[PDB]
Amino acid sequence: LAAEQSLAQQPWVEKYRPKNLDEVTAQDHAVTVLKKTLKSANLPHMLFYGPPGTGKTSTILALTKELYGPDLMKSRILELNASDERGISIVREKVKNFARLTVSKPSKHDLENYPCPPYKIIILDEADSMTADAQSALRRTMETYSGVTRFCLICNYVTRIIDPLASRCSKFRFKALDASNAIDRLRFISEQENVKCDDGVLERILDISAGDLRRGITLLQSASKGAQYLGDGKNITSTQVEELAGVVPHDILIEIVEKVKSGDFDEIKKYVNTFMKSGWSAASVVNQLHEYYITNDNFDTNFKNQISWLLFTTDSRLNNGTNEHIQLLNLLVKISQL
Amino acid sequence: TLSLQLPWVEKYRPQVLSDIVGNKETIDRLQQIAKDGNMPHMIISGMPGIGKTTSVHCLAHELLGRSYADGVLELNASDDRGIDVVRNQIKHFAQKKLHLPPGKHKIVILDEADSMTAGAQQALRRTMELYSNSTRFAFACNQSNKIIEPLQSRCAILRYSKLSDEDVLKRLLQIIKLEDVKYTNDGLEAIIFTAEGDMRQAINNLQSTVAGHGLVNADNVFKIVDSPHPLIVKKMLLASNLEDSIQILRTDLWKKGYSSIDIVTTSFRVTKNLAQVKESVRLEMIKEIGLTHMRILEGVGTYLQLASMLAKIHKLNNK
Amino acid sequence: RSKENLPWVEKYRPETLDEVYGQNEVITTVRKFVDEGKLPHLLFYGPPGTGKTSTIVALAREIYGKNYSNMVLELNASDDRGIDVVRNQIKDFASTRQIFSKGFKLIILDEADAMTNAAQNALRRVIERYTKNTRFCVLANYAHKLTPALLSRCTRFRFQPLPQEAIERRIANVLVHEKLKLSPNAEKALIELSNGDMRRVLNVLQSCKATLDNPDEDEISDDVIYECCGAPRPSDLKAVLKSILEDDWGTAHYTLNKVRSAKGLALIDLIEGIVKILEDYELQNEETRVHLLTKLADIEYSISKGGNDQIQGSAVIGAIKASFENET
Amino acid sequence: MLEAKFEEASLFKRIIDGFKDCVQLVNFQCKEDGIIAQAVDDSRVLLVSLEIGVEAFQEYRCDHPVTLGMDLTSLSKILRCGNNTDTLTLIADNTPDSIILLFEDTKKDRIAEYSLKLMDIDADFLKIEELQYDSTLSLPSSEFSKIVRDLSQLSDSINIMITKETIKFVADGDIGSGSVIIKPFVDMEHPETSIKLEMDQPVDLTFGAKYLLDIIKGSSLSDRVGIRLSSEAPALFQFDLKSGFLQFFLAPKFN
Amino acid sequence: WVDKYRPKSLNALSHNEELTNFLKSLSDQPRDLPHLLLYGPNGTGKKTRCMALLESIFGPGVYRLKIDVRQFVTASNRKLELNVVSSPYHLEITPSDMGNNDRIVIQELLKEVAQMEHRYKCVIINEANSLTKDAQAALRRTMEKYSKNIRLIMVCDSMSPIIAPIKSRCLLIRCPAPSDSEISTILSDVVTNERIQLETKDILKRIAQASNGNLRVSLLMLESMALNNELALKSSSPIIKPDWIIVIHKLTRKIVKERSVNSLIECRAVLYDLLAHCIPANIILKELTFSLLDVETLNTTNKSSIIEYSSVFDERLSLGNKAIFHLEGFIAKVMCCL
Amino acid sequence: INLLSTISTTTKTINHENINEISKAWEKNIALKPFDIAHKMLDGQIYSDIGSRNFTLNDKIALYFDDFDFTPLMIQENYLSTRPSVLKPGQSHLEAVAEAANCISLGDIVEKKIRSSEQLWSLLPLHAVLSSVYPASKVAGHMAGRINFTAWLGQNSKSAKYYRLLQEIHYHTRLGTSTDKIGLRLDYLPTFRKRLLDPFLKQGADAISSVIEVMDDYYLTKEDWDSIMEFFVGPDVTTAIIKKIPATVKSGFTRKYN
DNA sequence: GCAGACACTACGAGTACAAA
Ligand SMILES: Nc1ncnc2c1ncn2[C@@H]1O[C@H](COP(=O)(O)OP(=O)(O)OP(O)(O)=S)[C@@H](O)[C@H]1O
Ligand SMILES: Nc1ncnc2c1ncn2[C@@H]1O[C@H](COP(=O)(O)OP(=O)(O)OP(O)(O)=S)[C@@H](O)[C@H]1O
Ligand SMILES: Nc1ncnc2c1ncn2[C@@H]1O[C@H](COP(=O)(O)OP(=O)(O)OP(O)(O)=S)[C@@H](O)[C@H]1O
Ligand SMILES: Nc1ncnc2c1ncn2[C@@H]1O[C@H](COP(=O)(O)OP(=O)(O)O)[C@@H](O)[C@H]1O
Ligand SMILES: [Mg+2]
Ligand SMILES: [Mg+2]
Ligand SMILES: [Mg+2]
Repeated sequence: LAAEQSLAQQPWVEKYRPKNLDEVTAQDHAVTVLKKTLKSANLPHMLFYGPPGTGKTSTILALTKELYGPDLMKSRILELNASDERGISIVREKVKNFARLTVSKPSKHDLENYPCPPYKIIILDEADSMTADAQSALRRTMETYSGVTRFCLICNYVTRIIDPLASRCSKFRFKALDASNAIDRLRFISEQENVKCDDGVLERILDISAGDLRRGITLLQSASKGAQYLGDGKNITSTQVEELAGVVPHDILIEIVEKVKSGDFDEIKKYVNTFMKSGWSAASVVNQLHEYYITNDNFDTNFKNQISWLLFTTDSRLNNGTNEHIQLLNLLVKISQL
Repeated sequence: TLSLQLPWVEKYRPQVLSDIVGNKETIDRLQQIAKDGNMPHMIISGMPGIGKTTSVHCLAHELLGRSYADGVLELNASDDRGIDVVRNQIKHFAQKKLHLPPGKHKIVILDEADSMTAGAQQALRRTMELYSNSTRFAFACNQSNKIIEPLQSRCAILRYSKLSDEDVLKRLLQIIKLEDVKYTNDGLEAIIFTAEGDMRQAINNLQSTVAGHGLVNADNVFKIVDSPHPLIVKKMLLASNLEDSIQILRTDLWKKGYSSIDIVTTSFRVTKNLAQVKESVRLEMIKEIGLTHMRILEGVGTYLQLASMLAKIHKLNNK
Repeated sequence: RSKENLPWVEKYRPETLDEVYGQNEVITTVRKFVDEGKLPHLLFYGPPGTGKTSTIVALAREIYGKNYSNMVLELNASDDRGIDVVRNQIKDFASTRQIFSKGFKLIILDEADAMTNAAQNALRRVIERYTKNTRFCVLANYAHKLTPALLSRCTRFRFQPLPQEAIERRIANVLVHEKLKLSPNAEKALIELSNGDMRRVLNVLQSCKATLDNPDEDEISDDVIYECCGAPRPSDLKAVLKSILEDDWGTAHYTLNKVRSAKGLALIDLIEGIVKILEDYELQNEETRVHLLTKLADIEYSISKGGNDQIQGSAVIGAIKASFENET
Repeated sequence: MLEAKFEEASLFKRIIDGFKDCVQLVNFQCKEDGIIAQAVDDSRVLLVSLEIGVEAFQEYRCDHPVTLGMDLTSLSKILRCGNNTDTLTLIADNTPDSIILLFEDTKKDRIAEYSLKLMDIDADFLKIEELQYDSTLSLPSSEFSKIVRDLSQLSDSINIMITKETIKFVADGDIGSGSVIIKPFVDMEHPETSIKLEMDQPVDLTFGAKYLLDIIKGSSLSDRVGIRLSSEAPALFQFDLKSGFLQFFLAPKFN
Repeated sequence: WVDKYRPKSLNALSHNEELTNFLKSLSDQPRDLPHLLLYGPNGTGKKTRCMALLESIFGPGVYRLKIDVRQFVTASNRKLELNVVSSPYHLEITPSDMGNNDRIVIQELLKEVAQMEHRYKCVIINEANSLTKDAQAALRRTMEKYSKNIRLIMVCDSMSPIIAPIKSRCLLIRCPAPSDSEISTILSDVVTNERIQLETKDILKRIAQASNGNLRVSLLMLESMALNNELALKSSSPIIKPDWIIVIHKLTRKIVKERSVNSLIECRAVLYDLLAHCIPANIILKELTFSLLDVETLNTTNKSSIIEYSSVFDERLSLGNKAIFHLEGFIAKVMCCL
Repeated sequence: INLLSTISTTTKTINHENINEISKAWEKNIALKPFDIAHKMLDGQIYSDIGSRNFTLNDKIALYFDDFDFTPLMIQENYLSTRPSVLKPGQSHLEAVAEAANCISLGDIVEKKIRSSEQLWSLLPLHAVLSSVYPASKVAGHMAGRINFTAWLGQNSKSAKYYRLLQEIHYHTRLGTSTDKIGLRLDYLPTFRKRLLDPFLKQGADAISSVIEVMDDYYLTKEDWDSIMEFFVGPDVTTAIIKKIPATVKSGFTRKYN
């Protein structure tokens, strides 16, 4: 009862964390394999790799709950994130000791109700952060002890994982969560929290999220809280969602394109300064610039080929932690010269 | 089976100083010291498998006669060679009293001496001089730079060189005659070529070829021992056209199982060791392979990145 | 358990030297070595999942018998790579005799490419001194990590990536042991996607048996393989490349977005398929190849670090379009 | 279930101390006849074969064969967590997991319950080869431990030679050499101090000093130790207990 | 003084009413609050808005701050000391004071608070841009696991440094910089209460235009004028620029006037003088680039090349420990361009 | 002595015929001082067509590897103080200097990747080329003045000390000031000067109390005052100003604060 | 039983990291 109320009053990201494997909205190609492996007891070594907010952790926390049961999961599960040191020592001392230990004794209740497979799952969240030495140490630790332990590694980028480690693990790619596949789940959450929306609000939330369900849930919760504070009783509108999602208004983007059209460095610099006097994030500006330029059919193919590469370079630099103003000005000036 | 035969490397190890083929001047000097006596402190440096341990052991045996059991002290990298061994084992061995032939003295052989700790090397400096009347220290190491200069000062520096193909051919022919192995000139030439002056590798490859296939021929030797990786790397780097180099990378390296890190590192080494290409071009290609090496070490190791590296190198060569 | 509750990668681990396929040269040469008794110091170097550990374990089983786990010193060099191990465990094992039966001793060093330089510099004389009674086996993915000295005392065997015949034979054995069927085109897709690794084919086969509604009455088609792995179908790759090459930008964007969204295809997989196909092409000028390869490498490296998927896809489209615009 | 009670809780402590240093991981297999243990060192040079019998326990009950895998270091601590004037109880459930060790003294009512997590050790060869050794000798444990500890200081290798009614222990090192020669003598007034030696063929073989120093650690169990030697066979150093024995199979060095 | 007049409640906020209303909407029901990431131009006033929101959630003792020192040990035996600014209902952590050991304080101290547990204590990460990517990846799972006890509010100036998973995990609240009108109104209230005689009111607008949206800078400049004009601002009062600004301006004059390696000598000397005196290199790069762009003599080609080289070397600096190695390269490339 | 002892065993006459081989076999390979590495690295003869054959690229990598902690810094310090002699036709000194600086920036990136949590020491040969060999080859020639030592170390230590001092003042002022470390130095310190030192410059010895007040408004100490007055640069440098306030005002200020 | 007496194990500070 206490846990039910606690989860009932928590962020909607955590309130609606999938308790079971069926609640996973669109990653069927992995949860189906896990569901059929529930019947058997031959869980492979697994590497969950995909974009953030796709559902790797939720899937791996529902799988253990279904396989072992609530009470027994604590005994048969070892979870290690990047918040814990994961050098060679914590691979050769903590992980190896956990693997060497015999499987915990299932109780009668767990055996009658839950499948209780004869192994334990080690969940390594953010395995990409681990150094190559620790992964090389884990290489044979997973192998020789596969009888009593199973290894799951969750990584945002599969390239960080060393080649033999990824070779041993079954690779599960969690697909991006666009509108088409996750609209049902978003509408489910909205209906459970009595959120009143216009026709395209949920779909628009999903498009701004760009493959991340967690961002969509956060945006929906923010919009719902704003609407409840307003007290009007109307519905959240798409423009409200765009305002709350850090999306540059179409008027300001249009003004930006008009300034790029007139190739004056001083005017572009002044408008860029005035624009950066607002917290319009440069990445969200480059995304909308790409949408406008590429989607529009009034631009030549050669111009599109050049501008796509320019936007790609700007995104690559902006994802490295540089100054947003300088990169945005460089991009706009180079498009003006185009 | 239960028992195994001796490798020809150890079975046919030279037991007298005359059997050692290469580096004639140093070996003749060691024979002259062997006959006369009074061997000074020495540091033997060179490349693997050109007879450095064997030379010092032939010298020590011939000097000490029947007293090799007590007068000679082995210390190897496999043992504990910290400052403790200098304080406790080396010092006690050097202080020991032992009656020897009039010219000969007790001998300390420190094999793999390049791995000695700085503290131990510094502590050995006074043990070398104080007890030199009774004991003579001998060092053998691949790199003479690792041994401290104060130690280098007190000893004669003998530097061994890579063995010429002729001497390797002579030694292999002698082993061929003793072991009655069937051979062809092409097979022997391939063995020397693959060994690249490393006589140890030459003998090991010869014995492996004889065991696996039974005849020393070019085909059998090349089957049991691959053609050198740096050679195919150099051929890929020095290709005239991009497509040819891509074909070499695809067929000879990627399809044959060589890992991307290996290709990039060997490309860097071949580039820095190349001579025909001018230094500026070599440096710029080195920069491109450095970028590629960073990408590979960051986890992105694919045929695409190597192909882009070759494309950049060809652009650099094509002005 | 009964070795049946284990992953197919582990349950189908070879136990005899006759169950290792692909590396027929190495297996035959090593079998002849051990039969005549002139077994040298071995260095098996090769890519992951090519069967080096299985080969050496089966060799130990053949030479020593069933009790090979007490009479062979198998050391995971990743777990213990210090010089203390060389001084204490390795040297004591090599020097002494055997507690079980008379014979020589074998030391199997797994993942010795992680061994520290001091440890290898210590072992280069442990190998030499005790060659009368012991032999050393060194397993390596990367030979550049290993010291040059340790690469001259060991006879070298390279493990090639697994060809079509051996991998196909192993799939045949697996579908015989289970109750499964594989379509010829699906088997072709499995081989193409394997990249020479039996671990990949075993894992994908287990997953494809899992995704079937019921095994032993349904077949595993190419659709099953591609969906379970998530790899792009050749038709999708060809359609995306054709749309990029010979049509306007808008429908090229439409085709890429629709192909990615409908099947959940990732961008990097599409890039790899496209670069493979374009490498299969014949191109009139070198500049096209140079620009195309360099650019796609740049987008791939940027994708590895994350970012905006749409921007990278548009960059790929523009790069291909400009590179083939150089072909006019 | 397993419920095995030692009257002398210090007995199990002493046996466990006997081979805690040699090996860390052990599989105590409890059957109806008693607890039997076999283990191999990391260097794979020494084998330890404990055989405890039913007579040792006050009350021994083993419903079905059970294997308990454990680490010697933690179990040694747990045994040291008990008083001398205590009785010990090993308790194991139907499924082997988290063995319970239970120390009681009822003279002053005190209970001490401890747990030890089991560990999955795959190696269960469980085989020894009884052989007709070339020589069988028996000497007091104190004398043999004294000799081994004093010859270990000269070198790391100790050579044992068995000849016609002669036992020789040699140690040649860098600071010098040493050699002790003993003869088999039978003493009527005090039987425990006698030396027995039955030889079929003279033996000459060497051991390492560290392993001998670790074997002689079992001298606290029995007052007399037997040594079985043979030509290229694992030397048998046996300490006979009241109900069973503790035997070290050592592998001699190669000439 | 800026300290003399700082809003202490949401109802006292005077600029960007939209943000104020959004903060009251979030504070309406505080039992359901996702983690926050405030971002925008420096000097906007985001920290004050965080404090006002915190005051609306908890009681008005949120401003009773106390400094405490918590000693920690790193991977080596070296000892680090962090001063934690704390309140009965919240705490503040600024990783930027440490170097690469920030992960430690992120992984231990935060978790400690989670072990300790108006059921949540807010932790304010004042400097999250300086947070190492490894430290952010360590905070990644602490963010989700302990969401019922710890709720983060992270203050930022640029979102680009922060990795994607963190941005996904927290609600993004933009802070637009106040336009010149609200800055002028605040300055008018300040001069009214501080009794600064004003010849006219155009001085306040000039100060607003000379600060580029910064309210801290505007108020401090107002005080600096009041200390040079005897608390009586005149029409011709020269605007006080901080020392580093004049140094960068003189560096720009030297660069444009003297395009020689001998001039590069003095440019490196000036850069060393700036760097050794507690000035970040990225800010120097930004100011120098914009000052170079503002010089009238150069043609558009030179300005475009300058912005391109500035972007490239800004990326280089973002991926480089030694700051001067990239700043001198930027200056040399600019001098070569001219 | 040992050379003669060893060589005289076989060859009884050491003359001009064999001296070359004796030198080539017995030459001492001593790690050069960083000044010598800088001198040889920035030498025109080394990177010429003829000189490259005598001193191969591998030898230049070895020169870097002699001291891998200072040669990158020495080259960075003394690559702009040389008269070049390998300028390509159509290139000035400034272009070569800019290319060298770009290469040093790339080498700094490589060094950070080498010397960070990833510890990619396998890039050490690459860091040899990008940081030292390539820029020196770009600006190779004669040494114009003297070879100076790396100034980066001293200014880095100075920056660390000033950062520490700024941390103390910032944490002292934290309870009032809503800022970060950098913002304080950027904005407040220029204003803090006008309220701390300028009253001593203008109104006189009666400013102490007022100064003390603002001091006590932010928990500043006398050491804090001395530290704040040491952070200004360029026009607003206070080192000469603090000398020109008469000693009476200083003594009264310290006495009143105490 | 109670106190030292070497001897083993745990802790802490310093240094080097490549290629041939
Ligand atoms: N497939 C999904 N179905 C339903 N809800 C989901 C799904 N994926 C994400 N969510 C929601 O988003 C929250 C976070 O999901 P996570 O599994 O932690 O995302 P993630 O894959 O771990 O991303 P990381 O940890 O940054 S790599 C969950 O608690 C759900 O509320
Ligand atoms: N010059 C030589 N003449 C004859 N056999 C040689 C010669 N050089 C090497 N060998 C063979 O190679 C084996 C190894 O010789 P060593 O001297 O031990 O090698 P090394 O030169 O000391 O290099 P290491 O051992 O890697 S430091 C010898 O036992 C011979 O079989
Ligand atoms: N040649 C082969 N024949 C049959 N099965 C194979 C073969 N190679 C790999 N496998 C399968 O793949 C599994 C892994 O084999 P391993 O030998 O452990 O891989 P590896 O060669 O050691 O590569 P590593 O461990 O990454 S260095 C085996 O248990 C088999 O199921
Ligand atoms: N509504 C407001 N009224 C008065 N002053 C404000 C207001 N908003 C911001 N400020 C001023 O802005 C200054 C700096 O704000 P701060 O929160 O430190 O910015 P940041 O956190 O972005 O660095 C404060 O000194 C404060 O006086
Ligand atoms: Mg997660
Ligand atoms: Mg040698
Ligand atoms: Mg393996």
